[PDB]
Amino acid sequence: ELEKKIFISHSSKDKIVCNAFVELLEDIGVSSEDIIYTSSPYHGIPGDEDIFEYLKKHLFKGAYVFYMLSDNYYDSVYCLNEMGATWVNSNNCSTFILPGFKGEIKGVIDKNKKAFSLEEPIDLFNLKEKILRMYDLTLEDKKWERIKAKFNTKLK
Amino acid sequence: ELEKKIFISHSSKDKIVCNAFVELLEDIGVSSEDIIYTSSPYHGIPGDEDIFEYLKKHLFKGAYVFYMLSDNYYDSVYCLNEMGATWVNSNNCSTFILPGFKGEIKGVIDKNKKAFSLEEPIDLFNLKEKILRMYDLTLEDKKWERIKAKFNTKLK
Amino acid sequence: ELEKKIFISHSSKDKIVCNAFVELLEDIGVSSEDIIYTSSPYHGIPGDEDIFEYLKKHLFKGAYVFYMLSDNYYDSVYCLNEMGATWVNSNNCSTFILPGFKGEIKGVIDKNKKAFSLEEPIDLFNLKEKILRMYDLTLEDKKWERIKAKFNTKLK
Amino acid sequence: ELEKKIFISHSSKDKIVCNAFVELLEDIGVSSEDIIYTSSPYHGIPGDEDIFEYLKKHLFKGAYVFYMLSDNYYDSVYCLNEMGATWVNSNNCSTFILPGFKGEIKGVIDKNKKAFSLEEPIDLFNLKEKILRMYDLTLEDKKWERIKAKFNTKLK
Amino acid sequence: ELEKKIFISHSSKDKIVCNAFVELLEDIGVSSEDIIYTSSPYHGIPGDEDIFEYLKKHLFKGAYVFYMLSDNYYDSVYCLNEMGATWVNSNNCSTFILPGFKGEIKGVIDKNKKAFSLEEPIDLFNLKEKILRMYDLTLEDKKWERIKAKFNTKLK
Amino acid sequence: ELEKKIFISHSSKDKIVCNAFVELLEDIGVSSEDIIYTSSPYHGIPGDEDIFEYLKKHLFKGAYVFYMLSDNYYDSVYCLNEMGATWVNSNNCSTFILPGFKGEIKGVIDKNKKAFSLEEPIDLFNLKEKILRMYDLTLEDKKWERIKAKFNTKLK
Amino acid sequence: ELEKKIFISHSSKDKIVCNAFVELLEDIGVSSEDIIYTSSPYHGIPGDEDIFEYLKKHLFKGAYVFYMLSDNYYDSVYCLNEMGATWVNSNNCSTFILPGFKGEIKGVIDKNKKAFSLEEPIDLFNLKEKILRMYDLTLEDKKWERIKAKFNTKLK
Amino acid sequence: ELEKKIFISHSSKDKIVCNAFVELLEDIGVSSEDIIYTSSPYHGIPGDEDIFEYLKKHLFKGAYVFYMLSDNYYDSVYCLNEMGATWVNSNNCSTFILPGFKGEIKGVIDKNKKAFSLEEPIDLFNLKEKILRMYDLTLEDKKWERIKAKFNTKLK
Amino acid sequence: ELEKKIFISHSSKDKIVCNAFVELLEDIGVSSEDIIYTSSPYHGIPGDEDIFEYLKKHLFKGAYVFYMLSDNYYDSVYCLNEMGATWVNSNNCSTFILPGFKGEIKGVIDKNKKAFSLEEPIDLFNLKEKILRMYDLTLEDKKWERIKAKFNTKLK
Amino acid sequence: ELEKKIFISHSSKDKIVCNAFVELLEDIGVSSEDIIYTSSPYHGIPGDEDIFEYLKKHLFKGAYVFYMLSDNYYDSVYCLNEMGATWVNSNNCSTFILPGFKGEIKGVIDKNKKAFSLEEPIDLFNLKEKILRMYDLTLEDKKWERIKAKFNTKLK
Repeated sequence: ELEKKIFISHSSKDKIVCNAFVELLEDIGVSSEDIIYTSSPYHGIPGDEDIFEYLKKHLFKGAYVFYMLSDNYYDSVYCLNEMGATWVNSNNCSTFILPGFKGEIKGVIDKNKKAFSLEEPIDLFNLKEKILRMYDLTLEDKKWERIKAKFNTKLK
Repeated sequence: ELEKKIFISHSSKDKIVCNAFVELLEDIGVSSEDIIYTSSPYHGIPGDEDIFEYLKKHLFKGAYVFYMLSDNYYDSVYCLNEMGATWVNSNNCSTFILPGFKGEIKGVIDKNKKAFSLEEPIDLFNLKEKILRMYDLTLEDKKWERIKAKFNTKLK
Repeated sequence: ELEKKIFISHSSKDKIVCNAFVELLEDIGVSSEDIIYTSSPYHGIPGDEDIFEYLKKHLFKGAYVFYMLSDNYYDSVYCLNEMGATWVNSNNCSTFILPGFKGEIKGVIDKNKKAFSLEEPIDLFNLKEKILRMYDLTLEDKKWERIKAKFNTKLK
Repeated sequence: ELEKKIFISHSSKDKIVCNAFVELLEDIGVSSEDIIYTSSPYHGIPGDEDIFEYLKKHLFKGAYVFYMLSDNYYDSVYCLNEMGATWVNSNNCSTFILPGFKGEIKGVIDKNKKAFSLEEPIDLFNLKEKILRMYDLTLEDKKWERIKAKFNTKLK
Repeated sequence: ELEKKIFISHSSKDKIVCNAFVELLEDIGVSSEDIIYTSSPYHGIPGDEDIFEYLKKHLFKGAYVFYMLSDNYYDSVYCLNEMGATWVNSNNCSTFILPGFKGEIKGVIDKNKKAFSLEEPIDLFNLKEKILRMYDLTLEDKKWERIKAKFNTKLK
Repeated sequence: ELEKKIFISHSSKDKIVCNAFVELLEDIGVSSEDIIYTSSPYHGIPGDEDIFEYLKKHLFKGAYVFYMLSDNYYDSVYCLNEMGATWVNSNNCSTFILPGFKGEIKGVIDKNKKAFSLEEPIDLFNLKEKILRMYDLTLEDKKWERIKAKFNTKLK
Repeated sequence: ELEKKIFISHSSKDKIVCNAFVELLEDIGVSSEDIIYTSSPYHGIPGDEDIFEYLKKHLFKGAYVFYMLSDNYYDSVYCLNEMGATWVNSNNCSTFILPGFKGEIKGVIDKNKKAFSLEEPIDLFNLKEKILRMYDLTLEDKKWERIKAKFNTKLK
Repeated sequence: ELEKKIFISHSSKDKIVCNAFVELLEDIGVSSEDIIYTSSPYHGIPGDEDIFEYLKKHLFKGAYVFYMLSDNYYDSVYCLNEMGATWVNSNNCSTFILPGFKGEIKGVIDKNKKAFSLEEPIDLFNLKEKILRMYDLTLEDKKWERIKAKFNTKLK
Repeated sequence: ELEKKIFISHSSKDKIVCNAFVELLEDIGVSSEDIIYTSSPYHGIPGDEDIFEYLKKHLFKGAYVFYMLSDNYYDSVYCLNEMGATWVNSNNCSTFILPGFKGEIKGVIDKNKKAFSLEEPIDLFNLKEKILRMYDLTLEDKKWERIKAKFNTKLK
Repeated sequence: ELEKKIFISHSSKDKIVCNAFVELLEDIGVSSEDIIYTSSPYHGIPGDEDIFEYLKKHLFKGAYVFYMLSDNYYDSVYCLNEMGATWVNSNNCSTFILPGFKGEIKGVIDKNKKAFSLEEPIDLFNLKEKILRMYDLTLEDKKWERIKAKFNTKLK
């Protein structure tokens, strides 16, 4: 049912990079309602709602999970619980290596899967093509340079 | 399907105590084929079978999970992934406190549930009654004293 | 009986923010005879009445309670007694984090329920939508900007 | 329904005095299945049950609450929520000043009700007479001296 | 011809506020191919083109003009030349008082036409309604409370 | 006549352990007036009474005797005279090996009769069954796990 | 009458090996109430009973006697009187060489009868088959390997 | 074509353990013309033949590989080349941890596939059942005990 | 005649940036023969050839001249002479601000012509489009994301 | 199927020299979509693909393989597995001795096949001629001098 959503599994200590990533996803043309990002007031959890039950519903109905791996991802319990919850159900997933992560991919995640980096223009081009293939969208060159500049200046 | 099995989540650094615990169950009348303790040659994963897929089959089919909580259950990625896998599926659960766990319950595990201790005679009596109610068995007092003595000497 | 009334639980040291909040509630179109705010001469306890008997009569009848959670709310015996009363009675409840509060939600109040903030414009929009849905009201954009500006000026 | 049961409200930092008090309660002739002392393995919450739901049901049903007033009863949130819970429901109550407490009775508890001390023999005689009258029991003098000696030895 | 293209007359020392204003114009839904903001690489003069003939053609063709007046708009020969060209050609005009400008509207621009302030929620609401009516657009409140927050954060 | 009484022969140097033993009986359901223990103020000899005539009369009438055998029972004259009186009168008797005794059962006591240990849980279960069958009593497990814990902690 | 009961003749010094052998007998499926192992509390002599009269009655009624021949068996009187009592009555008997016994069989037990050593897998298989034939039981291979490993670990 | 053979990858420094393992395989009923153990004159490379072309043909045509993993297995280049050759060809394979190998699996062989240890009787029972199911053979319990004794003597 | 040939006018103290620029031009698909960059052994002046006459033969016949403007370009005597030689003949021209040039354009170069900066992705996109328009070439994205990366890594 | 592709086996510690060699391969005329160099983002494994199955398919389909033999090529397990895969599959092979390697050619690759050096002009000429004959290309000396200088500078 919810296969079209994008559950961005992350840590709260990676706020800025994940914010920039979500903003780029919006810029390419992803509807702002399809990103279940629980660290932004505009995609977070509705008020007067159960947090964990709200997450469980989305994970159970099937959501494209995004592991934004980093050191803090493996230092937080809830992130590993989410990894297990998406492993057992066999939800569509994808790994994203945040800058500065030189560690080992532990846990029950598929360790023999190629991860997406976010460090050089070719990486961003590959990610853009991935998203456009996923949601069947279209983007033009001038816009792509503008978005790339925005993302790069956000990280800096 | 596999609602009558027991999945003893644990850390391999707590091999001794858990061992005794599982043995206790077999004394009360739990068939040795129900426990899926994966740190004993007689209950572990059969040879030439994928480990993680084998565990996932049982967790997905609805094994009655036991959380053998301790300072090591929160310092192992696979145990937290197991916690997450049981959380999102709504598997029947039950907490257990290993001796010396003077700490806080974290993660998505129900923090307001009542845990079972394994220190005093009343604790073991309550656990025995729990298991007897679960599997619909009967026991005699003399057997119970023998089993309790065995368990206590094993822990020491 | 008193299901449609609002019992604004608060600490007397947060008078200004609660005054602005209740004034905004009235502005949106909530009749001033429903709000029960015992730090204002116009909603407080009538004269020649028993304070605690009046408050208990209102709570026991099912007043929709709002928790003005802040640092002074958890340093006031009477406020915690109101929290316990509404907890046991199972009254409809809603949490509101006053500006500047970054603590932990202790007590028997549901800790996994999402709280309403009062900092960004989106929080006030969500609060306005909640109130309009609750009381079946309507509002116009111009009035909304005027009310928001009034609230911001009051807090400033 | 639960008028006869005794709900011993207390703080977890007053375990020794409350243990002596509850043991004396049992000695006088009160069956241990009525006391709902929560810091005792033989009176606490059954395993696999919700803590707060259990306590809330017991209070809502009309348990005869006892206040163990001390310097820690007014430095513990949950105790004050219990106070408010028993205040709003109008449950039968009774104050008990633990030894060493010389403070002021705050909160919504009746401040003009006479409290029970636990220091001198006349206080224990009055408490014993209260319990015997409440539960319609009988006692003999020799047993009373033995119980008093046991209590005083426990406190020392 | 170029009647639907916004020409943004401004000084080069007020580039931050004009950048925020143009970004808001784009957010409401104004195509980036219309705004002519010669202090931005994505809206400025194409390379290998005459700087002044380009603006001369754009003004002569009838571009809607926005006067971003401030203390620098009256200290720049080129800005006053654009004002004169707009006055002589009788192009559609709209005034805009940048924050901090509390002076007289000199020159040949209509001193009786009402200006558009940008320093309060009602002003931004009026500007948004003006633009939506101008280009026959549509906007939703949930997006508006985010766009306004973006603008305020930029100006702050 | 006094067959229903119990005469606990012992040595004062074993005051502690013997004490606990007597209390255990009192918990099982033994009337406190049927235990003639001459080292506790509540069972000892009355005042203004001959110390030795009391014991002589009680032994003559046929009190059941429990030999608390230890290294001090064989280093105290009076204990040996009590053993001789029991032997000559042929009163019902039972041996009890206190923790620590590893010597030989000397004297005129029947050396072939099996003793009663008080070390392991099975020994306490056998003692409980003996007392229950002797005095025609009844007990419940939930209270036995508490009585045994009391005994063990007192001896500890 | 008691021909279905086992009587394990042995010396108290050879305790560990006999304990392991009795446990092996119990796991094979022999009721724990048939083995008469006086060095174990769970099969020993009931309290307040004549030791020698009890053993004499059990041997007179009839019982298989397993001679745990060893060096200490021929250095203890009571073992030799047990052997003589078995011989005179024509009780069914079996021999069981304990590890390390490289001496000569003496006394009145048939010196030509074949004994049951226990120091290799084949001996344990033969013993298991003998016991199964005796009591008409059934065993499975996996359980047999588990029991063999347990016994070997205990002897080690 | 040669899928019924058993290619036994190993290192020449593990001659004794692999010799015992191959002898056990033959004893269970595996024809000596199937095993291709290189370090034995009765299963080695026939004379006047290319050393490597023979193994190349056997691996290419299909052969059940037996990774006899150990420390010396990861210091021999040829062993790693055989590992790669069987990996790319998709050859049926199994893993066997030799005694004393405390390391971790590396290379391109499934690290999540369960292996067959050879330490305890249950491991040998599992291996025996595996082989019997593989080649559709039969065995007798006494024969199995003799074979296990021989293997243990060889390994000792 | 030589209108196709490019004539990169520069200063020898801007060697690195001009080298990177020429390499980018070559990568896009400009024949290495066309560029008349004189600071490279591969495009410079042949041997045994007059320098100034060789440059004049190209400037006179017509050649797209690129002005790599910088502080050093206005600090040399030959660069200004090339500027005048291309001004008098009216050869096709193009300006290029090398990074760090914050000065004012002087001389007889058209000072109202928009110049190509090289700092940000949009500038390089515009340059690429200009060159593709010039020489009628085609370039794919995956190649551009690599050529651009080469350029920035060289300039860094 | 993949006879016209190049697979470049190497260690990850010799990435600089292999990068220079691959750049030279592209310079000579080899299309960039034929070199499979997994240490470069532009030739590596596409994202969201199995790392090992991709190389397995490429090798199984018959990719021309170059062995970047060196000291680090014999300390890597994966390289020795690719060597075995090529040996068993009989893929076309070519050796390349990286600078500084003065050891023995072990493994299962032809030790009597002459290798290719990369340290003197004649070696690079031979490599260039080999590649040109392989792919049926053409090159000019004026370009060859620049390519050789580039390679030498890169290695320097």
